[PDB]
Amino acid sequence: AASLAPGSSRVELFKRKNSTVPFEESNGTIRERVVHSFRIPTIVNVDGVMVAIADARYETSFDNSFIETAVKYSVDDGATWNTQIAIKNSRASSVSRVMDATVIVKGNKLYILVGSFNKTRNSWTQHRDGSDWEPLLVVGEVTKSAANGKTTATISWGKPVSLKPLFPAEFDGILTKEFVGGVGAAIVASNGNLVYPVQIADMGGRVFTKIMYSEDDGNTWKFAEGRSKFGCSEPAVLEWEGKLIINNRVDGNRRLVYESSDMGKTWVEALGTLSHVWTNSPTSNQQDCQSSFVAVTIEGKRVMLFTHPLNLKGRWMRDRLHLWMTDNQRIFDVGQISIGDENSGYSSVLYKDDKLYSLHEINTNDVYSLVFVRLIGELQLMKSVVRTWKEEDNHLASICTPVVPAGCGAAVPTAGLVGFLSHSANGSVWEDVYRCVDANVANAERVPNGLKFNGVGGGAVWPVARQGQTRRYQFANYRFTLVATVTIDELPKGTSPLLGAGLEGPGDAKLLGLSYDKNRQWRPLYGAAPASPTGSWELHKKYHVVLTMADRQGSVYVDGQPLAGSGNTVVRGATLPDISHFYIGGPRSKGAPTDSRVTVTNVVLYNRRLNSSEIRTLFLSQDMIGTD
Ligand SMILES: CC(=O)N[C@H]1[C@H]([C@H](O)[C@H](O)CO)OC(C(=O)O)=C[C@@H]1O
Repeated sequence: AASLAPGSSRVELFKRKNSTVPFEESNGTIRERVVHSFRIPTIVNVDGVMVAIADARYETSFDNSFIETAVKYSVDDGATWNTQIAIKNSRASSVSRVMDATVIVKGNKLYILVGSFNKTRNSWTQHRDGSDWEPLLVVGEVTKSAANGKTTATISWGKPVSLKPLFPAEFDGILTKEFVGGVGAAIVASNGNLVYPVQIADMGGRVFTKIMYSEDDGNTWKFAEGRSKFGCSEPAVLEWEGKLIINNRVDGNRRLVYESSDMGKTWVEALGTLSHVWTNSPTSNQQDCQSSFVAVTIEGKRVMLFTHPLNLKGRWMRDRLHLWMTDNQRIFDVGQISIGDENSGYSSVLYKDDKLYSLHEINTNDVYSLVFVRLIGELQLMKSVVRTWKEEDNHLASICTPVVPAGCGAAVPTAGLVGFLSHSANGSVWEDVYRCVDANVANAERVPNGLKFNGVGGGAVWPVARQGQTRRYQFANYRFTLVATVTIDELPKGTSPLLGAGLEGPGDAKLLGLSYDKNRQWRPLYGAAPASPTGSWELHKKYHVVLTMADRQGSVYVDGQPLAGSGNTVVRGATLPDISHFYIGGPRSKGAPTDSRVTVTNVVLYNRRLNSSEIRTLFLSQDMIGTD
């Protein structure tokens, strides 16, 4: 869906220059005051109560203006709401502000962390020092009760506490200036820790992120030792399989994602999963945007939800907010949750009592509202995809493979299984059994579990960099295993392509691949080295092919055994390769008029290098995995 889905709907919950908030004058007096713009949305669930948190930018939408933290809460899933000012600014000047809320929910408590400023008119990373700033922590307590039938709630907000005295003056050399939460919903780890991802500006104005956590419900806080590269900001964190996953805003480049198994002490870039998948615009050289990043359980499966604008317009327009869902292997684009080509921006997502919602910005002429969205259609699609994933994984995991010489052998490998091209194919499309990334086809005829190629450019292109803006197979530049069953149907004139990974760039370069020749020999291709012939094959005979790439090394297996040359380095230097696509057969839209006469079935893709036992299992069970 290229627009908020059929069945879904929204209301303008925080309405620009319309909705009022109970502004408290210096004398305790209270007056309902109109607010120019509502920005920086977060929506969470506290003990069955929806709490929507936001910047109330009273006079203008500008960052350096008079702002307070507004809250709207509901006990009836959005039928009705009450409004509060949860956090007052210092009132030091006409630009005093409390802003950019980051929120953790634990039990009936809300922990809110905001940046507080008194009088500066320029941007926080460019301040001369931290004198105008304070990081404020505020705790809110939700209390329920019920009239005759009807439930009601109140939220009591405490006095802000400055965490500035807890901020180190330096980090491993780095002289600190200010810090603020990463924006949005953060978490309680499974060990009960309060975990805030934060963004830190150093004196020279560099930005980087770290984890600030509490083991005692907010009494004390610690800054973990690890950090992101410089240039990361507005970090969002979630917990996945015993690790923190930190998803960073990165202005002017692709988004960096890190993992930490030790509560932030050590960070490692998520090169084999999520790092660099998402970005700020088609060309990636634009201002980035905040993203929500939340772990949920759908149809019994744990998954991650990620939101971000395509920003086809560029700069801060932030049009076309999308929602993605991933289980750390497959990444599914649920679609566009904003409407048409409206400008959106910062966002929040929440799964509560089996219903999906979003609170996000809409922007016309830099006057901003927050819409509260019921993601009905989206959730239906999501549930269907999750069921597809569980069902195929369980099916493959349940196959009885041959016992090997030492009831069944080891399971058909499913951990790290990203995509699968098998039986379903139609027109110019070879369908991903996992419903995320299809392959594009030309000059093919359907056969059981795959395709037979015949004609110029006969073959399939499984896009990698060619996915474009969002690169869901970006992991392959770091490591992959590509598997397939093949037959060579006709002898080639000289050398013809069968399977591999192509590289972006001039020429027709390959990272790793396999070709075959007129002498009936294999020609494995290892990076840029001369592809010399080895071995022997026979026309028509089915062969199992596996390509593995990890640690910048490449191996090619036929029938479970490595071909000569395997284990060689395929890429040099430290710059990640830039794979354009995986080719199957001899696809082309130009260049040599390649016509590889081969039939390929059951092409499997993993985001790791499979071990030798796993490879043999696949070789032994190849007539068992097809979708039929
Ligand atoms: C404290 C502050 O300025 N926060 C603002 C943030 C920041 O300025 C930028 O990340 C440069 O560091 O930008 C944006 C934004 O719509 O992109 C909204 C935040 O309110």
